[PDB]
Amino acid sequence: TFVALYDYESRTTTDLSFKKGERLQIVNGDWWLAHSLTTGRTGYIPSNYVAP
Amino acid sequence: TFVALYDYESRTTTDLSFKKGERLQIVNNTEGDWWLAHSLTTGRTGYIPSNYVAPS
Amino acid sequence: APPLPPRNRPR
Amino acid sequence: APPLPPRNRP
Repeated sequence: TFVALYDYESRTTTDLSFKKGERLQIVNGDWWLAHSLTTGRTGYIPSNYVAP
Repeated sequence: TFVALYDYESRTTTDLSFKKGERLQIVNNTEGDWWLAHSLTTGRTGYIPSNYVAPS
Repeated sequence: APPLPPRNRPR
Repeated sequence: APPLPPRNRP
């Protein structure tokens, strides 16, 4: 699992918005396809905003 | 004007969501650590954490 | 990111 | 916050 170190507001349709502390599972560049265990939404996230 | 140093996702209906680098006008800052701010980009207004922004 | 500060006092 | 990285190459 990964944890959001920061909030992120989506900038494209396929981005995932998330809040600091949100738990994420990476499904698959610098943007990763992630699924929010907290909200159930899936989208691309900046890899430097999350940590194991 | 103030600038967002971080993104912020609203956690209540009357919060304001915003992106890092967004320019914000502080509309009220007398009620506590959450200030009422107005986004120059989106035009929306809502409460923001005062420690996520800095004078531009 | 910084911790979110406590919400404002009720009026 | 950290600078947003470049989007992915096609």
